[PDB]
Amino acid sequence: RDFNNLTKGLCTINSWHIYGKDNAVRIGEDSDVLVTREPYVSCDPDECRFYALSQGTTIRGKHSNGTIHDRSQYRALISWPLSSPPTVYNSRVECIGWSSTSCHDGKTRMSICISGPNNNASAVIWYNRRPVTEINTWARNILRTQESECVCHNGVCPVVFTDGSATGPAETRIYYFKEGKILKWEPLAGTAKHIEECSCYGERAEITCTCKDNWQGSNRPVIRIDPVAMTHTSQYICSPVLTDNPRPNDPTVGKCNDPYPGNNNNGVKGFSYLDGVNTWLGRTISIASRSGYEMLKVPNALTDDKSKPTQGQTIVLNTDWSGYSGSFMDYWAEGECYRACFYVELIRGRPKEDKVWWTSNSIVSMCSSTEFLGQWDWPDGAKIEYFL
Amino acid sequence: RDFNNLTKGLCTINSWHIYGKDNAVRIGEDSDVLVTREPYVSCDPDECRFYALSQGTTIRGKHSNGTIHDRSQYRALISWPLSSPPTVYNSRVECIGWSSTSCHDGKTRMSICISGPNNNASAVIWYNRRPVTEINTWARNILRTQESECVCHNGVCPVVFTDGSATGPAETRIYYFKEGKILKWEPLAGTAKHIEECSCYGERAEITCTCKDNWQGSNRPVIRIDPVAMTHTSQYICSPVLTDNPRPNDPTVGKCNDPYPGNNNNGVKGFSYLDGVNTWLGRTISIASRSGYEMLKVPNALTDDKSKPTQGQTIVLNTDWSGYSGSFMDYWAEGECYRACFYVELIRGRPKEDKVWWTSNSIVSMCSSTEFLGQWDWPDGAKIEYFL
Amino acid sequence: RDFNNLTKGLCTINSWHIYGKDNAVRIGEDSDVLVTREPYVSCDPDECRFYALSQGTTIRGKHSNGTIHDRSQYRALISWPLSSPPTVYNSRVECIGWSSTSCHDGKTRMSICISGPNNNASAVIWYNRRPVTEINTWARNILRTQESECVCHNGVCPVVFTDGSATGPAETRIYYFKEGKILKWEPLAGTAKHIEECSCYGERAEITCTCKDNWQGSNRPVIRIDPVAMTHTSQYICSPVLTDNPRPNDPTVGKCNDPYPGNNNNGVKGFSYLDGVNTWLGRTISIASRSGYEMLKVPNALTDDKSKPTQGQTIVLNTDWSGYSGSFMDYWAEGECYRACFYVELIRGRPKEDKVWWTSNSIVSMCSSTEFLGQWDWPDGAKIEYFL
Amino acid sequence: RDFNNLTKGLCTINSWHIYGKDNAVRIGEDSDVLVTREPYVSCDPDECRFYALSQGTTIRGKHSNGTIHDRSQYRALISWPLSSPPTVYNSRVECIGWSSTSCHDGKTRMSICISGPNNNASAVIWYNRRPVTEINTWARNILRTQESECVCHNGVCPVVFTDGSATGPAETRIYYFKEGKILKWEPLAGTAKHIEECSCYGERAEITCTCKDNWQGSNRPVIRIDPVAMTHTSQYICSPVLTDNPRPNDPTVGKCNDPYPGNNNNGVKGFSYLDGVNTWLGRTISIASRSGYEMLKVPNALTDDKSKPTQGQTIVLNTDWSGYSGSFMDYWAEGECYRACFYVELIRGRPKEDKVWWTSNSIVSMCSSTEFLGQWDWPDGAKIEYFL
Ligand SMILES: *[C@@H]1O[C@H](CO)[C@@H](O[C@@H]2O[C@H](CO)[C@@H](O[C@@H]3O[C@H](CO[C@H]4O[C@H](CO)[C@@H](O)[C@H](O)[C@@H]4O)[C@@H](O)[C@H](O[C@H]4O[C@H](CO)[C@@H](O)[C@H](O)[C@@H]4O[C@H]4O[C@H](CO)[C@@H](O)[C@H](O)[C@@H]4O[C@H]4O[C@H](CO)[C@@H](O)[C@H](O)[C@@H]4O)[C@@H]3O)[C@H](O)[C@H]2NC(C)=O)[C@H](O)[C@H]1NC(C)=O
Ligand SMILES: *[C@@H]1O[C@H](CO)[C@@H](O[C@@H]2O[C@H](CO)[C@@H](O[C@@H]3O[C@H](CO[C@H]4O[C@H](CO)[C@@H](O)[C@H](O)[C@@H]4O)[C@@H](O)[C@H](O[C@H]4O[C@H](CO)[C@@H](O)[C@H](O)[C@@H]4O[C@H]4O[C@H](CO)[C@@H](O)[C@H](O)[C@@H]4O[C@H]4O[C@H](CO)[C@@H](O)[C@H](O)[C@@H]4O)[C@@H]3O)[C@H](O)[C@H]2NC(C)=O)[C@H](O)[C@H]1NC(C)=O
Ligand SMILES: *[C@@H]1O[C@H](CO)[C@@H](O[C@@H]2O[C@H](CO)[C@@H](O[C@@H]3O[C@H](CO[C@H]4O[C@H](CO)[C@@H](O)[C@H](O)[C@@H]4O)[C@@H](O)[C@H](O[C@H]4O[C@H](CO)[C@@H](O)[C@H](O)[C@@H]4O[C@H]4O[C@H](CO)[C@@H](O)[C@H](O)[C@@H]4O[C@H]4O[C@H](CO)[C@@H](O)[C@H](O)[C@@H]4O)[C@@H]3O)[C@H](O)[C@H]2NC(C)=O)[C@H](O)[C@H]1NC(C)=O
Ligand SMILES: *[C@@H]1O[C@H](CO)[C@@H](O[C@@H]2O[C@H](CO)[C@@H](O[C@@H]3O[C@H](CO[C@H]4O[C@H](CO)[C@@H](O)[C@H](O)[C@@H]4O)[C@@H](O)[C@H](O[C@H]4O[C@H](CO)[C@@H](O)[C@H](O)[C@@H]4O[C@H]4O[C@H](CO)[C@@H](O)[C@H](O)[C@@H]4O[C@H]4O[C@H](CO)[C@@H](O)[C@H](O)[C@@H]4O)[C@@H]3O)[C@H](O)[C@H]2NC(C)=O)[C@H](O)[C@H]1NC(C)=O
Ligand SMILES: CC(=O)N[C@H]1[C@H]([C@H](O)[C@H](O)CO)O[C@@](O)(C(=O)O)C[C@@H]1O
Ligand SMILES: CC(=O)N[C@H]1[C@H]([C@H](O)[C@H](O)CO)O[C@@](O)(C(=O)O)C[C@@H]1O
Ligand SMILES: CC(=O)N[C@H]1[C@H]([C@H](O)[C@H](O)CO)O[C@@](O)(C(=O)O)C[C@@H]1O
Ligand SMILES: CC(=O)N[C@H]1[C@H]([C@H](O)[C@H](O)CO)O[C@@](O)(C(=O)O)C[C@@H]1O
Ligand SMILES: CC(=O)N[C@H]1[C@H]([C@H](O)[C@H](O)CO)O[C@@](O)(C(=O)O)C[C@@H]1O
Ligand SMILES: CC(=O)N[C@H]1[C@H]([C@H](O)[C@H](O)CO)O[C@@](O)(C(=O)O)C[C@@H]1O
Ligand SMILES: CC(=O)N[C@H]1[C@H]([C@H](O)[C@H](O)CO)O[C@@](O)(C(=O)O)C[C@@H]1O
Ligand SMILES: [Ca+2]
Ligand SMILES: [Ca+2]
Ligand SMILES: [Ca+2]
Ligand SMILES: [Ca+2]
Ligand SMILES: [Ca+2]
Repeated sequence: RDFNNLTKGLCTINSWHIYGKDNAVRIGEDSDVLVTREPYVSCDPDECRFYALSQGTTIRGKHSNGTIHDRSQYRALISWPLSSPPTVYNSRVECIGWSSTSCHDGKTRMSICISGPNNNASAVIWYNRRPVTEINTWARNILRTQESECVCHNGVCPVVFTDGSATGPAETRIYYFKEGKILKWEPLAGTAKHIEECSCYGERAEITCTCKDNWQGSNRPVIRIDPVAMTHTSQYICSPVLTDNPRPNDPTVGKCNDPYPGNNNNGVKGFSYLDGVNTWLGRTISIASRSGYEMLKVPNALTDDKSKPTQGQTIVLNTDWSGYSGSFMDYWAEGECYRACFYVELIRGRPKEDKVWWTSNSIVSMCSSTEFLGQWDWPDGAKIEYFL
Repeated sequence: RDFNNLTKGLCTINSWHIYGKDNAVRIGEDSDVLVTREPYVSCDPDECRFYALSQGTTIRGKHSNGTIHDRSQYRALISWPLSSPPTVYNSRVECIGWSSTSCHDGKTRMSICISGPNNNASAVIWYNRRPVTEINTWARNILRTQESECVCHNGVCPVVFTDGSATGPAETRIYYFKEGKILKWEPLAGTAKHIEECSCYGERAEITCTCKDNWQGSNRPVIRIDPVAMTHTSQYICSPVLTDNPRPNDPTVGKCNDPYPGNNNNGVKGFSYLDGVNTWLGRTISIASRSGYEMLKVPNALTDDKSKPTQGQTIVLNTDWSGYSGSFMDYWAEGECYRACFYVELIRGRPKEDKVWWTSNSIVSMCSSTEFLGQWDWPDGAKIEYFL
Repeated sequence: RDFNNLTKGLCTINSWHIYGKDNAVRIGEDSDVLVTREPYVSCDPDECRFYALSQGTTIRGKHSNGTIHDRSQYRALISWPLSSPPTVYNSRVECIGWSSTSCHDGKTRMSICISGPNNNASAVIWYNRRPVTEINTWARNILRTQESECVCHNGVCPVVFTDGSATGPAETRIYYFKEGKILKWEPLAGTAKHIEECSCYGERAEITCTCKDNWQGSNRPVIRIDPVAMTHTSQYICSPVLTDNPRPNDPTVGKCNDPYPGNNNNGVKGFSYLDGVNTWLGRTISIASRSGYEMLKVPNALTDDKSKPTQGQTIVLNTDWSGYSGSFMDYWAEGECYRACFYVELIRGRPKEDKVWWTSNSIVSMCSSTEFLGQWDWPDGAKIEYFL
Repeated sequence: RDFNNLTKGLCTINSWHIYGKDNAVRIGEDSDVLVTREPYVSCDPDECRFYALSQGTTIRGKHSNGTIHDRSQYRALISWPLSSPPTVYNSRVECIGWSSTSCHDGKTRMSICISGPNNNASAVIWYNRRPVTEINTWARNILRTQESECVCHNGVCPVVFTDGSATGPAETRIYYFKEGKILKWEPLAGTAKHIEECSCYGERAEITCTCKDNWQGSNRPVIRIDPVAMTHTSQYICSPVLTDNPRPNDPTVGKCNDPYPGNNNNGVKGFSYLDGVNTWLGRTISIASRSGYEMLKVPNALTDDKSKPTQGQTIVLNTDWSGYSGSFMDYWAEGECYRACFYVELIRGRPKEDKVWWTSNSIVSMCSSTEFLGQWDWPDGAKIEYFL
């Protein structure tokens, strides 16, 4: 109809209720489910759907051997109905590639997929299900993007890309698209020293992205964007409650403008909702691997370098595998506020469960409640032994 | 369009004709059919569909082992086209949980799913396919609901929940929702001593629910609701024709305001159509197990404590497995009256057929005819031996 | 929109072109295809679809054992997209039963399914996907109907039913339905001595049905209906070119008002287009079994007792299995005339191919061309050996 | 809405970006994917889809044995969502036959399928999903058509057919259809000596077809059509950069009006975009077999007999199997120009990979970019060993 505008503020998050779960690996043990990783959730004005990067093979299929690899000519961004598994028969390909983002602007959807060899990748920006714009690699070192939805405001949908090293400074750019066309792009500015896989959400005409500093930071970099002025800033979450993985143990004081040290060249896509006292951080329970998942209310995490938790909720037990996590919200829901939501990728297979030759995942996702709801833990649920 | 209003009375029930049957277990022996239980049927203004609680695995899948259990993080309310089986590819997830209800108000649908551990469950009420309201467990003992459709009148859709003991008094509440929002809730009132899994239908601005007294009653409790005044009453079906299971043999006089004794802490979801002489009771043929199924015309069953059958119809032979049963009607059908319908869950597998490690079911459903139609029996139809 | 009226005459049939073929048995050797028999084709104003009676099991499924039987509680009328196979995932159940008919009146569709034991069957007439009317068996001996589409004119859709003996006189009735409601019914009149499984088509406000005299006739009975006056007549195809099966060899003179003798208590559903010189007869090539299929132009077959062929077209070689055949036309096609179409059921399995324990079929269908097209033969195409 | 008119010129082709890829053979190793060959892509005003000729069997199905053969009664033109594989459950049959073409005129789609024995084939032209016209074989020797989309202008959609020898002069005709009806047909004129399987595209009210001279030419014949005057001409691509296969090595001077000699009675469907300096040629890398694939910018290829490459892009490595290739464009995309696109059939199985008894393929397709994008190679991706 008309372009959506971020006119609401976030609803108060007093807990998280269950939103969607596809049990993909369980069901896929005996049905035609595509192998995936790097999933997310994204809404249209009339429907919310699960997204991910297919590996172009079923889990039980012999071609599942080797799916631990991240980039191949057989991956594609696919979307499918909420809480269903990604099957060969119900999955809709948005675009071909090994890194992606997607978001609805209120009128139609924009999806971006990057493909190519490491030194010659290119992104093709689709809008209304047609290719419109293409962008060639600028640093010739794995052009890559969000792996979760972008956010739009009055037709302007900013997207964060990174090209260059994963273990040293790289070239991050913020592109501002409108109807699949480039209105403007900036180089990364601010104090964030390395940016990868940003998780974004918007409220009151401002887009907040919680990303990952793969190079040095165990605290997360944050990019805040003004989609009207088409400008941005960057810093790190000040809080001592560190949210990357692997990471060192929590200190008592964090860092606001530098990576918090202790772990180099590694990390996991994550997210956060930074809204003063209504601030919640997501993170794996384990400091060593993508194991477990919890949400922690850390008032003023973004700006208070001594902020510690005041409430929390376990999403996945530390005895269960987790993975990537990101933000999304239904901007077309009724009501006076935007209800914060997120998903957790539940990785199964390699490298942690190597008795199988594949790597895939399932999705669990929650949204906020103003009530103080009881908690449950939500594991993938599959028995690897069955696949043997 | 506009909210539906219960303006018609029930059609005269002179017999029951076949409405839908999915033959899920038969077909699922060699195709991707989800394991389910707790099914029901519910209509939208333009389509009627089968509903049930998936177990998050196919019947032939190895994860089917253990599906006798009622609550896990892998269940979800799914709906699928009428008389089709619940397949991985055609099933639509309404919400995640292990207990549910759902109904269309004329404009859009409201679905409710409860999930959680036993001592910390929570219900999330979805409307127009979006989460709108959440309710935390109030007795910390398996918050649970209908397991069949709710009914709406002018936007108001009452739902019956129970939290607390299954073998002693519990806390039953009647919530009145409008557009997924809580307008009001009452504690159970009346003479019913325990309420679980209510089967409801509406006619002439009144909603009648035939539930189950798991604690002591072999006769069924009945809750009648006025969705305008948003008030209700409760009592038991007076009739000596006892309809729970297991149950003692039929007496010659029943009980109107107390559970009819003889069987404690057990039962099965059931239903009835209470409409003076146009009254029909459904029940298993066996008094010991969920075996067989029949419909009995028992004039004035609700208010006559000596009422006995005047006509009847066998639905399932006593040599075939049955299970839960509930009411639904197509409130958007043409004509001057509402045609009473019901479904019977045909349970296969554990605990009765333990040569297999799973428990699932198929659905058979009928609606009333003003004709006096010949009868057939409708079994599940699957041979367990094939699954061995 | 508005009810369709049969205002056109038939197009000149100079040959038959290929219309649809699903290759169901071939494909079903390795995919989830439902076992069927008694198929047909029927159009809506915006789409034409394949129909048949499912057996409630896949072909490869173990429950396929025993599908040679005609009536069970596991059958249902299902429809699916043109030329696709009937799969568990794309098949839409119209109604539950073991004998059926269906037709679109221009506004919406009416489907009829009969179910029950032999001595207590009942038909339930659905309209706009809702049950509207029910008719109980009147002779208590396998109430049965067309097994192909009915035809409508100004909302009136006549249907032919038979109840009683298959090897002696029976009670055939012609029901005239409008919006699923019975406007009137007549007993069979005319000279036809036994009627079963009528194949109908309409043109210029008249409906012609070519049926089967199971009792004594090797020539086909024909019922012509006036859907305005709601009256009909009956006789046999006069032609010596006999079209039932099994049958005696062709004589030089046929019978207009009596069954042509030589074969008792047997036959196959068939059809014809009776339009003066533009008359075409369909029949198996074999006089002994449902083997092969051909179309023969027999000018004035209906009224000329010495009429013999003037042109012809082989549809299926005598070295391939055939089966039932019936008429349908797209009454919503563009142009000045109705293009005659028909389908042939290609039966595979029992009783002829008994190395397998099942019986199913595929569908091949053609429509007329005003050109004189070259011919091909269209077999099922499956190798039974693969199923062993 | 209104008939589409070719009012735009082609966009400048500076490179090719990835558009769609279905990975059909990989996925089909463990899922219900139909065996195909002769694929293409074609757009409607609201969606672009993959097309191909099914073999009427799954790849893993036993009936896949023998699919190396080109014509059988089990083939059909099927279409399915872009970048999905052709599965039994998501494939839509357009028409039955072993040679086809299809195109949307802006209002609705016209699809053509030819079926029959070699000496008696016939084409049936469908429009708006209904059969409208039929054309009988005129030379009684494998009536055949494009195997890629046709193009329309103001309701007029020209199609190129060939009937007669594959190794000597044949009878090629250009039919001009409007709403499935024949407006006019011409015999082939110009200097092309043999025409088969034309790949067409339209721009500025002119349709260009790059076909194949199976008899003698290693350079490609080109037919240019004026869909208003309904007239055409023909010649060969002048360029020494030969694009058929097998073929001799490239000379330094080509032929404009005669087949370039060196290879008789063989070839592969191919295409080109002839637009002055904005000219690009597609061809297999190997001169001996359907191996590899590349795009070469050959300015003025059509008219310059010494034209050689000025830029290029590898699509498939010479160490990977390729096959047919053809043109299509989204005539309903936004913007001021038509973006050239093409697909490459990636053949797997027989005759090159004979350890399996089947022959099928997957599809890879690209479209032009005005950017100079980095290149990747796009193989089928399946391991034949897995099918053993
Ligand atoms: C039914 O449902 C309800 C609703 O969910 C249940 O009630 C909930 O229960 C939760 C568990 O108790 C509770 O969550 C906790 O909240 C704490 C905050 O509240 C407390 O402190 C505040 C502030 O003073 C008080 O106001 C309040 O009254 C409480 O006393 C959090 O602090 C908890 O998180 C910390 O503990 C968990 C383990 O339990 C860690 O996994 C988590 O990471 C936190 O601790 C680590 O991090 C901090 C910060 O740096 C460190 O200080 C600390 O030592 C830990 O550090 C180590 O571990 C991390 C992680 O592995 C590692 O990285 C680091 O290096 C160190 O190794 C927790 O979130 C809910 O708030 C509460 N909800 C409500 C509404 O009440 C109820 O129990 C259920 N009922 C039943 C019957 O089961
Ligand atoms: C073709 O189709 C038609 C249409 O369906 C067929 O006709 C139908 O046939 C049905 C079977 O006969 C018939 O159903 C019965 O109706 C009885 C009522 O009618 C009779 O009584 C009235 C009232 O006086 C008369 O007016 C009327 O003329 C009849 O005489 C019911 O009473 C029957 O139900 C009871 O029996 C069945 C077993 O047959 C039990 O399963 C059922 O539970 C009922 O009996 C139990 O319950 C009562 C009440 O408390 C007890 O008194 C009794 O002893 C039984 O109790 C034991 O069993 C229960 C259940 O297991 C247990 O819990 C308890 O503790 C005890 O152990 C029955 O419903 C249809 O009405 C009739 N329909 C029509 C339209 O005519 C026709 O036959 C078919 N044709 C062919 C050729 O097959
Ligand atoms: C390319 O395509 C074209 C287009 O299809 C091909 O041309 C077609 O070829 C067809 C086969 O020749 C042909 O079909 C035949 O038409 C005959 C009628 O035409 C002839 O007679 C008329 C009338 O005098 C002449 O005007 C005309 O010029 C012809 O001479 C039919 O009579 C044929 O049917 C009979 O034969 C077939 C076997 O071939 C039987 O299966 C069929 O049942 C008919 O014969 C039985 O029935 C009659 C009637 O009672 C009996 O008299 C007769 O003895 C047979 O009876 C026995 O068999 C039956 C059936 O099993 C059994 O029940 C009975 O008891 C007995 O046992 C046939 O239909 C097309 O018309 C023709 N089309 C066109 C447009 O030309 C062309 O050849 C192809 N090209 C190539 C290169 O292949
Ligand atoms: C990241 O991405 C970018 C973007 O893609 C990469 O850059 C691209 O790199 C491509 C490969 O180098 C390049 O493609 C080539 O373009 C050549 C034309 O450019 C050159 O010449 C022009 C004209 O003078 C100059 O202006 C320009 O500066 C260049 O110098 C083509 O000529 C190339 O094609 C020929 O070679 C390939 C093998 O490499 C053959 O397969 C192809 O068929 C061509 O050669 C055959 O055909 C010709 C013509 O008849 C014969 O003369 C020749 O001998 C060959 O003939 C034999 O082989 C054929 C085929 O098998 C057979 O039939 C015949 O009988 C003989 O046996 C080639 O197309 C892109 O243009 C370039 N793109 C851009 C934008 O720069 C970049 O490298 C990537 N980065 C990294 C780090 O990898
Ligand atoms: C799913 C799981 O087993 N997680 C466990 C992980 C992994 O075993 C290792 O991190 C793999 O290296 O290790 C822990 O010690 C941890 O990190 O807290 C315990 C946790 O329960
Ligand atoms: C929420 C829940 O667990 N419901 C379960 C109920 C309760 O156990 C009883 O109502 C006792 O409260 O009964 C079942 O076990 C049963 O009888 O088949 C199935 C059902 O899933
Ligand atoms: C499907 C079935 O076999 N049902 C039978 C059941 C079960 O065997 C037991 O109730 C299981 O405990 O038992 C009966 O004695 C009964 O209750 O009337 C007979 C009935 O035919
Ligand atoms: C209702 C019914 O059973 N119809 C069956 C009829 C009747 O048996 C005959 O018409 C005798 O009346 O014929 C079949 O057996 C047959 O010949 O293939 C199939 C069909 O299903
Ligand atoms: C498919 C097939 O094999 N059909 C053959 C049939 C059957 O073998 C028997 O009729 C079965 O009884 O028999 C014929 O003699 C015939 O009737 O004309 C030859 C025909 O080719
Ligand atoms: C109608 C038809 O059979 N077309 C076939 C053509 C013809 O054989 C050649 O064009 C010679 O005319 O070529 C193929 O065999 C091929 O080369 O892969 C495939 C295709 O199906
Ligand atoms: C996929 C593949 O293996 N292609 C190879 C082909 C085939 O082996 C033969 O052409 C089959 O005859 O042969 C080459 O010599 C060539 O033609 O350039 C090398 C190329 O790498
Ligand atoms: Ca399978
Ligand atoms: Ca890091
Ligand atoms: Ca009880
Ligand atoms: Ca007969
Ligand atoms: Ca050639």
